[PDB]
Amino acid sequence: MNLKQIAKDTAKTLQSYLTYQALRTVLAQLGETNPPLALWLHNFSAGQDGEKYIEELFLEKPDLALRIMTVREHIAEEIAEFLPEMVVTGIQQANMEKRRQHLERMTQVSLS
Amino acid sequence: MNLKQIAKDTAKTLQSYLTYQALRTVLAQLGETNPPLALWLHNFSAGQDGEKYIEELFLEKPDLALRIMTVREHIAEEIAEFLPEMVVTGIQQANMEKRRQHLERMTQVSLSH
Repeated sequence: MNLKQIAKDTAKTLQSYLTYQALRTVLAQLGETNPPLALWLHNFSAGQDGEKYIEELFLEKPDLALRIMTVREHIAEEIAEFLPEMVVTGIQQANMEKRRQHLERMTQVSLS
Repeated sequence: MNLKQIAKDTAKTLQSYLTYQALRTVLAQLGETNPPLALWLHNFSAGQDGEKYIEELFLEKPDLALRIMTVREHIAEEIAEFLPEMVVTGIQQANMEKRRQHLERMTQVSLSH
């Protein structure tokens, strides 16, 4: 169990997923503002490890890459502080749904 | 935009990823003390929303689902507190290296002769 490699890989996976989220937000925002570019961006994007995506966008439309950069970072800065509790308590509760499900099934059988 | 959904969906993805990562380390803790079980687990596993994965393992080998449950929770406990800084600063750096790459290129072009 390489706890330090797991953390690295998790952080990476999260940066990439938030770039993804930054990508749909701007897609939306550009659906209402400049639908020709919005379609282009829809068109451009399919396939994204978040860093490789942005690097590719930067060559085509720099100002557009900057904007994904701004959003992914504004999103991260807003949600980050909640991640630990959500995930630790989320796993703990979900761990517990399963044991309680198993106990009901067990109790439904034995007591019927 | 919908920050509340984004946080929920991020958490859920994270939670799924850590289950996946829990699987890898038990898969390898057994790789030692039981290759039949290991291969069984390996075979069963290919194809992975982490809660649906565990609910399915629970019907075949409850004790093995419980072990994944325990390892997933342990991993999260250990790494969770670092994640906020790692993501916020990882993005800020990667953002910044992207501006510096662009500057250095501009610099390479305007100044080279």
